[PDB]
Amino acid sequence: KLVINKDMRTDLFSPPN
Amino acid sequence: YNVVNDSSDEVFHFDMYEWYIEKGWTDRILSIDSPHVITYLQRLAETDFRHAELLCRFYTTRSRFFEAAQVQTNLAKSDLNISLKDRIILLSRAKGNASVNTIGISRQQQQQLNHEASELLEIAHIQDDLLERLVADPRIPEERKAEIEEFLDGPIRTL
Amino acid sequence: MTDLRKLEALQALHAELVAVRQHRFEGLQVLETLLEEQTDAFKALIAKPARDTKDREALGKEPKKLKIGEEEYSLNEDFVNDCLKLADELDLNEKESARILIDCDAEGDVETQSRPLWECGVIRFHQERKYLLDCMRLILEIAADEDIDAGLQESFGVAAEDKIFGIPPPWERQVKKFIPRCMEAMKGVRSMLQCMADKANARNMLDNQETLDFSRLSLVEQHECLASILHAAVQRHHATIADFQDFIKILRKWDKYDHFLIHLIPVLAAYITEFGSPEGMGDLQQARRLNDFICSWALPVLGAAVRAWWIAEHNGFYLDDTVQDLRGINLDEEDEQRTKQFLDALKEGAFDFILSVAADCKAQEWQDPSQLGARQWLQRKIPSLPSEPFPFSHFLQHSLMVHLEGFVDATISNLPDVLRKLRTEEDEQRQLRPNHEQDMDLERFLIIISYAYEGRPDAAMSFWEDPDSNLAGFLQWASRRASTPLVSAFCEMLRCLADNEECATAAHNFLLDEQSLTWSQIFKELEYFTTKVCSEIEPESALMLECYLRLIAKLATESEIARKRLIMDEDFNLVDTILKLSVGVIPHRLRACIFYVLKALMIRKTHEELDAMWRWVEAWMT
Repeated sequence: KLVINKDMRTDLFSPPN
Repeated sequence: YNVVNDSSDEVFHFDMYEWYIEKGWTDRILSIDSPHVITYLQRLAETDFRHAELLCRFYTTRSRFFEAAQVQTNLAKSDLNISLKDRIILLSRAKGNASVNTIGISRQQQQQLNHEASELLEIAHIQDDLLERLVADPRIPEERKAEIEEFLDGPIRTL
Repeated sequence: MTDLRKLEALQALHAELVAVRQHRFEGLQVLETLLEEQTDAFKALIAKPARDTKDREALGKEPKKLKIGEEEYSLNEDFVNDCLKLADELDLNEKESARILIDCDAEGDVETQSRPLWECGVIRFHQERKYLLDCMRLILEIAADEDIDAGLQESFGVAAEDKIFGIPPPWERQVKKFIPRCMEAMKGVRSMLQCMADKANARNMLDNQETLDFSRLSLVEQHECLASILHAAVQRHHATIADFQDFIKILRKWDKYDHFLIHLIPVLAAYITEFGSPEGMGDLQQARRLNDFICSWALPVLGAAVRAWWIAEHNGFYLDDTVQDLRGINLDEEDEQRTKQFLDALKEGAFDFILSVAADCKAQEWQDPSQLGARQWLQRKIPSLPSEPFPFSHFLQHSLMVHLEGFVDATISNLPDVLRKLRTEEDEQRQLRPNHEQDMDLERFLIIISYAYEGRPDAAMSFWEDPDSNLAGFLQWASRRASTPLVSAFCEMLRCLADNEECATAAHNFLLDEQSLTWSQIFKELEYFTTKVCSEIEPESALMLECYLRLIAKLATESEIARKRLIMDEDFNLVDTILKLSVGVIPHRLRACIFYVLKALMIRKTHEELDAMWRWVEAWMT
């Protein structure tokens, strides 16, 4: 079961908080 | 050691199974005919990896390969603190143990478990290839890597 | 059921292997499922954990609750006593011993056999090794079956390489080889059997007699299975020189003659075939060292037979000078050396030992009274077996006969001059001292040939297909003028080489003229003996007459042309001669042989033959 969702992710190249 | 094996104190023999496990004496614990130690493990198998591994050794040496594949698979899908690579070993063992005949269990039940372990092992290897590559990537900031290691070095994620 | 224990798992697995072997492929999908569950079992042939003190002191300290794997059990003062007893008799770990006893309580076999609980543990333990090892023989046996699908034949082959021999398949890939584990495995069976007799004899010197007998039977069966597995593994060219030297040393250190030696015979035969004969590790240089190494022994007949077999198998290199290199090496010296070595081996009693082993192998509880005293008139000096109930299998006999026929073919195609000189020596010895009995080397060799070619028409036909080959050459050369023993041996060989009708007809056509033996001389001697008895007789004459009668009966029962010819032949008149001989003063053996010949001649008859037989009977009884 795979579902691509380019819309809302988490910037892999920016730190958190 | 006579005085030890000549005892009927049950809390004692439980405390000694735990102690043998602690010291690493797979030598003496695996060499007990008794089911009392098996039954003791069956209650805490799904509580700790090290105990589950002992339980699976008892099953395999008794040609009960399917029951070990069941313990190993559930342990890999669980939320216990188990590393991804340890979950790759558990699935890989379950895959082998479910691929061979176990008496009293239908070919259909074996294949369905060998298939679930094969799919989860395929996903786990992908996740391991990712985690390794991301940690080693020069173009990834350190701040993010620690975050990646937290979410990928544990239970297996969806594709 | 589906949740079967170790014992029930092996017992069920064994039944599946028999199905595939008996042309029943209804359990293919179910067979593969069992090999995966018992993978850890096939890895280790037989291994008992050493008795540890941690479990001994802990078991008796708190004999209240026992935990084995995932299940839990409660120990009582009665069950705990059986664990220590079983562990002591077999020197098995307390944990492993307890599991065996627990399996009996669940299955509830105590009532099916009505025996103590501790004794059942000994049987259950032996059953595991039986099926665990016996099932392996079926895998290799089915993997070599040519009368099945090529695909299925290959499935069991690659599986055995990994499950039994621990060799991974070609599509993938600290560990110990299979042979060293098998050698140590069989060693444990010997030490366990030796300590069993010592302890058992001490107490014996009860209700467990049958259990001890069954355990001994299981042990000998497991040893035979291990020997067969080792032979099969060696047949795949998976050995070396170290294993050969170790086996030779073990043989040199052999103490008593028993079934184990007969089981190991084929192992050494296959070893010499792979190494000695040019059908294996064809390293001519390596063979030279092994020759000097083989050429201490606590039993000279064993060394004599080994040297004879090695010479017979290794004399095939020195036939031509085009397939190999033989430069800078002398031939006459080596030929004389091999000849003297073979003569010494014969004098030591190699063929005698081979014949004794062949006889003891096919020891049958009952034998047909039509062949009494046949092949039992020699001088056997080798001690016999203790007569214990250790029956042999069928695959072992088949392999032994195949190896014997191969050795016969090799000795006939490699050492003809040896046989010629031996025959001439025996002849001149019997001539210069008739009062003494010369050696029976040639007679024993012919009897061994007969034993090898028995119930195997596919191989017996080779003596009739090509009349110009070495086999037919020797067959026709061994029919010239000779003494009574050689003629009797040749007649017995002909009789045993008539398992079917085609071979019987071939022998009939080859015996009569188309010098070698002919029916004319046979009937002339019969009439001479008849006139002599009717106007004393020596054992040789009686033996010759009995052999002739047995051969005639066999030819009449197997062939039809001979039965229709001799019955109404005017020049032979065999009926009149046999009747005149039976009505004379002779032992009952000749009368019985004549009656059996008459029965064979009258197995298929018509109205005219019945009338003639009744007329003759009335004329000779009135």
